[PDB]
Amino acid sequence: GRTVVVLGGGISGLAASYHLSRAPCPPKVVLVESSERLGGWIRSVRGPNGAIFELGPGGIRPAGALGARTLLLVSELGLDSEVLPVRGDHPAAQNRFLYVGGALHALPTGLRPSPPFSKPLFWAGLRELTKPRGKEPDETVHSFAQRRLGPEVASLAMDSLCRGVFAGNSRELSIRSCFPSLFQAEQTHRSILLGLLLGQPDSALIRQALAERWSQWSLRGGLEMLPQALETHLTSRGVSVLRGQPVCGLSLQAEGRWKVSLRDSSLEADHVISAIPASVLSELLPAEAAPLARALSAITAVSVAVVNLQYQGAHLPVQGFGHLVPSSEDPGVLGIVYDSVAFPEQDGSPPGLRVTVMLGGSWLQTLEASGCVLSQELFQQRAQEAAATQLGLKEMPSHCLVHLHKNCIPQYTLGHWQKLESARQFLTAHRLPLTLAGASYEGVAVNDCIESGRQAAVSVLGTE
Ligand SMILES: Cc1cc2nc3c(=O)[nH]c(=O)nc-3n(C[C@H](O)[C@H](O)[C@H](O)COP(=O)(O)OP(=O)(O)OC[C@H]3O[C@@H](n4cnc5c(N)ncnc54)[C@H](O)[C@@H]3O)c2cc1C
Ligand SMILES: O=C(O)c1cc(Oc2ccc(C(F)(F)F)cc2Cl)ccc1[N+](=O)[O-]
Repeated sequence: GRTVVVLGGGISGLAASYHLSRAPCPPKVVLVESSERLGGWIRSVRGPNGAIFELGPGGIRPAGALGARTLLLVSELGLDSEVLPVRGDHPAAQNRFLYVGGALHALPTGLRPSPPFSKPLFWAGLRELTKPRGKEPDETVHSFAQRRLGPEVASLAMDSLCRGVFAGNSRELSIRSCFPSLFQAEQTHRSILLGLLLGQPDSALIRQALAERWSQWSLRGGLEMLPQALETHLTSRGVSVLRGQPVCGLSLQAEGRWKVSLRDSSLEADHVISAIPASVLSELLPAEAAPLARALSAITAVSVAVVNLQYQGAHLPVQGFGHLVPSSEDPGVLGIVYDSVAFPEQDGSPPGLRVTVMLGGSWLQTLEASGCVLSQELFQQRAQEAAATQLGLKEMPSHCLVHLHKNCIPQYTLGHWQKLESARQFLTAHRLPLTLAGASYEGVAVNDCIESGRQAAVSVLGTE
């Protein structure tokens, strides 16, 4: 007798529906997805020769309690046979690079001046402990990193790191919202290094991932198998999924029920879990909820072009996960991922070398805001020049895939904590049967989006 609608069929929406429907005494769950497919940015292409090309995340890092919570989900979905781990005894696990000064340079692990840093990194760690503590509520990743680590580390490492995780600009991103652990470390223990030196579910898959030290894992038919398995389960349990059915409007009525408004249809939800972009939810809210909508509309997302390239009979200069490209090296190219190093099983046959070029940054930000045309060709040449320049691959790619993802990665810029705090004070102040979830709020990683989903699910079952 209690209906919960879930908006968005991304991984957050999917996870929420999954936990809701698995409760001992489950409400009626309806999943509402605006596109033809579930899975949101998690999407995979099974090319001609049998190779997988990832269009979003290519694999997932299992480390952390969240890492472990996702491997459990995977066990529960009986996907174990299908898992492709990358084990601690491989280069794809023990090697991330930087393209700096026309060369790839290896980032250290824990073991002498390493290019492109002039001095040993031991020295920055030093002044790190002795350094004061920022007294502001928030701070940009650049400001933070620069202050505690020095100009070199900030301009190269943190700059790249923000690009690799958020496809974003570290002079924009909040250190509080982007690296909450680094931020609490510093705040709590007056020092990043200390807070780290001053510090989990279980199952067979996890024990194995702990033992073999998996640095990441993916699925054999591609990551999309995850949302695929999830959807199969929802549908089994009799959860109701509506594709190609965008939500147009939300509004409350009597008895405090929600009227979800479809194109030419409607649903009454007792509760609503929003797992769609915050900027979208914003446009769906009744003027009753202006101050919340203002908060939501303040959360924006960058775009990303993904270009997959496959080269027949080519080889890389190095073996690693991939490399990052600092903004000072290239505004448009964020990094390249060597998918074959990690997942040779997905190379097809005849097997071919696969890399994935991530395009974005200010290059693409300004093109979006221009009269210019965002052609496939434009992204193709960029990607190819990058592989040719940065990887010495001057062969024509035997295969090529180009995808522009508009507004796909939420940017947690300065003041983000406040936006969240405001949305959350409005919601509770007025006791709205609405829960928030997904990448717009408390993390963009798939691991985060899932926990995001589970927490919204749990909190919704708490209410009844
Ligand atoms: C190329 C790239 C690489 C990435 N790599 C990694 C990585 O490897 N590791 C990692 O952890 N994370 C990675 N991510 C980030 C991560 O994939 C995303 O943050 C996460 O998948 C987003 O999930 P979500 O459910 O929060 O949002 P989304 O996946 O965007 O889902 C939201 C859904 O809501 C739907 N929707 C919108 N409006 C409506 C409406 N009105 N009615 C009904 N439905 C609606 C949309 O169609 C969409 O499907 C990557 C992202 C990108 C794109
Ligand atoms: O660490 C990374 O996240 C890393 C990401 C790379 O590719 C991306 C994947 C995803 C995104 C995303 F999701 F932010 F768009 C950006 C980039 Cl550059 C390439 C290399 C690395 N790395 O550590 O060597």
